[PDB]
Amino acid sequence: SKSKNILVRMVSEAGTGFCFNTKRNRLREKLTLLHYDPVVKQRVLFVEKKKIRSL
Amino acid sequence: QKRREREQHIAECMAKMPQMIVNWQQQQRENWEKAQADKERRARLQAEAQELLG
Amino acid sequence: TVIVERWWKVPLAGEGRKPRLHRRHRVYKLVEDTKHRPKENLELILTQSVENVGVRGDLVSVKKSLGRNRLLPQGLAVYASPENKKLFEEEKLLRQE
Amino acid sequence: QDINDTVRLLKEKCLFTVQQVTKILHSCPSVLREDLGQLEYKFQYAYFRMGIKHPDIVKSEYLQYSLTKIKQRHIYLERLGRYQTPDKKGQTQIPNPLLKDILRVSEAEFLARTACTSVEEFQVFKKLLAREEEESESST
Amino acid sequence: TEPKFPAVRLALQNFDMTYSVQFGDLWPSIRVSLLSEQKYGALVNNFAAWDHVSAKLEQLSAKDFVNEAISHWELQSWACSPNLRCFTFDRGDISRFPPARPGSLGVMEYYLMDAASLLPVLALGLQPGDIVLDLCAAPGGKTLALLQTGCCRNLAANDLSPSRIARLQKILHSYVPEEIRDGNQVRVTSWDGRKWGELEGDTYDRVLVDVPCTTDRHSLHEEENNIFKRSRKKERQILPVLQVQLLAAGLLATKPGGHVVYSTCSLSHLQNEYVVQGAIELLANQYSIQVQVEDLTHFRRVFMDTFCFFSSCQVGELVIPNLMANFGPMYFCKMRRL
Amino acid sequence: LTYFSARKGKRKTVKAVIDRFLRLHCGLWVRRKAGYKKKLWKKTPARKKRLREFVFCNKTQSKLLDKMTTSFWKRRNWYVDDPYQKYHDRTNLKV
RNA sequence: CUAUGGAGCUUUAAUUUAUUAAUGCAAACAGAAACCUGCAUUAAAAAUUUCGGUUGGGGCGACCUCGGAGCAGAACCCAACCUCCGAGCAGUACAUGCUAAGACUUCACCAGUCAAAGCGAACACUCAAU
Ligand SMILES: C[S@@+](CC[C@H](N)C(=O)[O-])C[C@H]1O[C@@H](n2cnc3c(N)ncnc32)[C@H](O)[C@@H]1O
Ligand SMILES: [Mg+2]
Ligand SMILES: [Mg+2]
Ligand SMILES: [Mg+2]
Repeated sequence: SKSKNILVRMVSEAGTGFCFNTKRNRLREKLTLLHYDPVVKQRVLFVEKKKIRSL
Repeated sequence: QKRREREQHIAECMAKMPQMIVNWQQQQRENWEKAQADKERRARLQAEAQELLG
Repeated sequence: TVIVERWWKVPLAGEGRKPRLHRRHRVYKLVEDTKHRPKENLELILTQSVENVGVRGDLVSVKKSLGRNRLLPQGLAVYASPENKKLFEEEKLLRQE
Repeated sequence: QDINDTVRLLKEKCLFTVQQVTKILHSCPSVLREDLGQLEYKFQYAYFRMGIKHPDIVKSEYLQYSLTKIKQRHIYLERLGRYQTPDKKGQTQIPNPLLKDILRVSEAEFLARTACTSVEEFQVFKKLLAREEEESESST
Repeated sequence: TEPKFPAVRLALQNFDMTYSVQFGDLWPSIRVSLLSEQKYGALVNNFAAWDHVSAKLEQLSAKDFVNEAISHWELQSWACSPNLRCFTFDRGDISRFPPARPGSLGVMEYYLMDAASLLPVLALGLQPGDIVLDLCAAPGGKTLALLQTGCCRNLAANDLSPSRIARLQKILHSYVPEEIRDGNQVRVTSWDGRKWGELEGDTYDRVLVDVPCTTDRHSLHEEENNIFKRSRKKERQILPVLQVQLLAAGLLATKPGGHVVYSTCSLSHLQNEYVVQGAIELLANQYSIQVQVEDLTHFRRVFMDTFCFFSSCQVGELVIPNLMANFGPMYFCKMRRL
Repeated sequence: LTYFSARKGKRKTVKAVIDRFLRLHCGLWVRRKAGYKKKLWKKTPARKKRLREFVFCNKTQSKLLDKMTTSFWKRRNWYVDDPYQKYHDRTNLKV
């Protein structure tokens, strides 16, 4: 029951405060995705901020 | 005041958002190119090893 | 002095009626013990010469453990009551005259 | 108060006779300097994992030695198979090496007579046991 | 916890009772090494930045014992399986390799495996453009080495347990790039190993059989699913029959002139040598198949510098655990089918 | 359930149902979905969408809550700017 | 054999130090000390309560959730105990966004599943369980 992946939180770089949770490999770099922001009604960058839990 | 500060912060971030997006895409493309260049270098080293074997 | 507070809320009784107490209202929690609080200084007026202050009529704040055991019991000092301070300012005025 | 606490630990927690406590104080004076927790750990290690009794420990002066070297040599012999911890019945399938030989002699003589192994192997085991002990302390 | 007589203690008692007469005066050192932590070796992923990770390990002061053995091959004088890199620390060292990190290629740099497990792969003597069978492949400690060698166009790895099959597939996804495994170059399956003698007879050139066995190192530490449990006593008793059947099945599967490497992670002669002898006798009796066990003394002498061998083995070669070199326990026999 | 209180001799109300359920004056009961805030990272967007809705209760549960709550909660209210004001009455309902 | 019925005894069963004793700090004096009070740490001696089911010996073990096969041949359901193999994951996107007709459902409920159109983008993710 080893935990290969962890759940981490991505916040928008647009400053809207929007954020969402996604799973990633522990042995990996911090993620910088391009995700839709409902506040600005378009797609913006999201950077990893905090590790939530291991799964 | 709080609403205005929120709006101006959003505007300031979105002003430079396209530059951040294009810089990130350029960084990803350069990382992929560097990885492929390392693949080619590894293939060259394998060819050199084959030359040494022969 | 120990101070306690009930763990459970007591329902309001109103005016002129005593509250109704329950067994759960006997459960208390220790808010604070006064004996562990920082000490204070007792303020008094001297009558004779003392080592700290040797002039009669000077208001001095000294530790209670000494003021209550040496100065007051032996008559070496008196309380800083308004009557006492008035009577001492009277003799101060007489001296200045 | 420190001496009172130490002697109360010896008499009540460790359950030593008064004469045994007097002999321990006379023979191993570093016990007073030693803290209570480590002393109790040493005594219970000897009592359970080695199966030695109060007269034997007070006669062999086990408490004066370093817990680190005691652990190293005892665990080395136990993993070798030379030392077998006494069971519930008190019986041991093999004879046990004497406490005097395991502790009081040098490392060279200890390896030559009991371990019958190489000094390099002993040093490697010392490193491994130190790592295991520090990992156990971190886990606890 | 368990009520009475835990499986680890039962395994230790059995090993004492047997090896005290099976080994003589090596049992103390063997027991100490088994009870102590094992040394790890770093297998370089040749598909990744092998040169960079080799530089990193050499800065970590690890040495390429495989390259040292390659140098000593001619010094002592089928050669061995080429294109392999494994790094271990000096004799008596306790330093451990840091956990592997992904490279720029997306595949992890190296795999931490027991060095003795790499000996059967080297003894198998792989050649370019070969066909490889791997019985009891999962979790894939040796199949990873086979793929790092990369001398096999078709590799057929089989293991009965779906859980270990899934673990092997995860390892393959982590290490091997997807383009190699997309085709039929790698075929991972979950079926009984005794079937291959009829499913594919005289088909595969190189075959590696690592039968299930009472692994002493795992038995003395792990307390979950041990061969020395009371529920598994029947399996432990029946184990030699399964081992000899699997070896016979592998010998049937391999082609005439092909090579078979039988390996086991234990020290008992009953499950090391008698299994091989029973397999060859069964081949002679039932199916009239002849095999020749090759001599691996030349193989042993090269690695005597960084490995400890027992010099009283009738057929194969056995590496015993030691404090200076905690690799093992391992045993392997190489045989060509005629 | 307290059918007769010891201080007033009148039926009491369970506060769990009051805290968990909303009653419309027409007789319907509106509730939440169990687990609409639990482990959302392993649930599909459609599943979360249907989990974060407000649903009605059937006849048996409605009668149970009717018995477990007193008549004060079944009165008609005239709150100013009530989100559920239009849902208190049924329209075009036959039998 | 049953009771989500008792009681006695034991203990490294769960929850406590109310109590006693010994320490430490605070308080109070002396100048150091003792008694008392409060707050903490140790023990000692105790107080309340409890024995989840299956496998009939009994131990020794195993089992309790979900998926598949032997299991009801052709809409659905249906063999409990039993025999066996697995699962309590992984991998790829980052619109794996937002709302909304009409439906299915493991025989109740709780849950669970599919989905037209519409807004917004581009030119309802694979997997039996997980
Ligand atoms: C000892 S492990 C070998 C692991 C791997 N080959 C290595 O060297 O690192 C053998 C595995 O084969 C599987 N196995 C057992 N019996 C088998 C059989 N009869 N046929 C195929 N695989 C079997 C078991 O699940 C066991 O985990
Ligand atoms: Mg019942
Ligand atoms: Mg009670
Ligand atoms: Mg239904």
